[PDB]
Amino acid sequence: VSFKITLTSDPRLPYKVLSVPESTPFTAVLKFAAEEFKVPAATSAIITNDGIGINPAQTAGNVFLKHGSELRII
Repeated sequence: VSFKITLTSDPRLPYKVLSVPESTPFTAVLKFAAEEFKVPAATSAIITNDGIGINPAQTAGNVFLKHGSELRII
């Protein structure tokens, strides 16, 4: 599965596209995205477009199924 993750704290709203196995934990996606954007992995969070936090203790496939592939990192 491909996630498009947008960093909102940079006003240009850069995004990265990440390819992740469905059964990989979403914790890994949060970590990778944080690394890609050079933001601290331990304080960062992935949210929906309404600002709701995604609990990363679930598979990437589950997150895609429930909330789609376009998310934001804060």
